[PDB]
Amino acid sequence: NTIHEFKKSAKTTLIKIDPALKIKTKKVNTADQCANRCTRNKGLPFTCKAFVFDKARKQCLWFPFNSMSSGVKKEFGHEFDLYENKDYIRNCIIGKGRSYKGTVSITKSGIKCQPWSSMIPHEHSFLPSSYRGKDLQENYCRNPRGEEGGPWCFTSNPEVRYEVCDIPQCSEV
Amino acid sequence: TIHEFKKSAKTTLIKIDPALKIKTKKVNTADQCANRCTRNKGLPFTCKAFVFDKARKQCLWFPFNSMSSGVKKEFGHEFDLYENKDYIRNCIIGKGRSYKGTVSITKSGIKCQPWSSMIPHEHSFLPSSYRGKDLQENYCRNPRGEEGGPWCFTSNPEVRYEVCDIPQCSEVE
Ligand SMILES: O=C(O)CCc1ccco1
Repeated sequence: NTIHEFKKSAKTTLIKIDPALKIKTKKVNTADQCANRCTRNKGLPFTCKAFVFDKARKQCLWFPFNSMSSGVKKEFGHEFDLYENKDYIRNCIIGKGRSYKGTVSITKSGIKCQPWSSMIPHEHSFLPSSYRGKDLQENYCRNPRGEEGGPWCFTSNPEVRYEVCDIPQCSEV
Repeated sequence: TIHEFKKSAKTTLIKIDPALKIKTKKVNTADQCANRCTRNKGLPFTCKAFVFDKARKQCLWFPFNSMSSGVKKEFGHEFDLYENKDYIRNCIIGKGRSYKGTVSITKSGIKCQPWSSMIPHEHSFLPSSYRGKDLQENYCRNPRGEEGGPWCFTSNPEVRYEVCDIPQCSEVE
């Protein structure tokens, strides 16, 4: 059961635009069945980088791309959940990491991040809707304004309003 | 939980920067170390790796891994090193000579052949004669810095070798 290993985006699927890209679909019972086949890469003529579970049609859609891939777009739908394989979500930062989309959710001193959608412990104005494109989802370390410190978060410790996270540069020699 | 880590048998790490934090505890199994590291509970830092001492049954949790500056990889028969995948660079620089991630699937979705195995394909890419290149398990690797990036011998007898589909670090925003 490998589903908990993916980054989940609720109410989202992906569409191709460029009809050149390949997909694979199958009717199943549950979303974990999609996860298992993606993780194992069993019976897919490509590298599985993401999948969608359609809760209304009971279908897996397996993709050789993710939401960051050229020539693919997100589409809204209540019936869809998107699961992106973390092996294909860049886990290091470029520059100040304005574009960081990874799932690290703990600060440098080991404090669990507060969710962006929460005002507890800390009241703030970094609402997800105010920062579209910046993926202020769950409690992930982010740098929505591109400040010099790198990705950071409001902290779950009431005594520490915010702290930077410890995410490595992709390349610094 | 332990499967969100890359395992290196008979290996531990030693810090040469005395300021770097460490935490240890007597435990029962390596699984219990993985748990605490993943949940990051009671650790005053970001857990990036841990070692399990099988002789003393002790966890050693680290805010660093084998790619961090200020730490050394050392042989020890009683140690196993477990590195958190969120902190092993999952994109390619240049031709991917330094790629150490755990992707083991080719571009066309074929499971890689283990480097130590000679079935179905016979080869001279022996681990011992390629020290430093991390030719362990069936991971996509680029030991000679060849054009297409990391690749592997394939588990399909009709495809000797194929590149994998590991993105360049420059591919995305
Ligand atoms: O404390 C706040 O609401 C500002 C958030 C922040 C922390 C670091 C840079 O900006």
